[PDB]
Amino acid sequence: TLVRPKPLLLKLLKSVGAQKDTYTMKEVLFYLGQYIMTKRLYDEKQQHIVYCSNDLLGDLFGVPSFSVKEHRKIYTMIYRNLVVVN
Amino acid sequence: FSDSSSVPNFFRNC
Repeated sequence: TLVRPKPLLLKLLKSVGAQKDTYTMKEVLFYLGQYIMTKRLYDEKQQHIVYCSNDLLGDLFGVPSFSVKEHRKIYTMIYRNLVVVN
Repeated sequence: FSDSSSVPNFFRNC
């Protein structure tokens, strides 16, 4: 699945090293993981929960926190922020 | 993107 991230998502991807405009969904998830971990956004004692109200990720996703157990919810938040091209 | 026990396990080797 090939996607074109919208400006805020693109900015977050590039902030962890990405240098292009079109990505696979695998790449988008990879870079978002790198972003979450470098920014230390997951709770050290409840590690499936991401806290993002003090981060651009929270602006992107429109939530102050989320769980990585919630796959459908996360896909929705990501898809809102890109255009799928195939 | 399949082990959801923790953010590092969800991303490791993915």
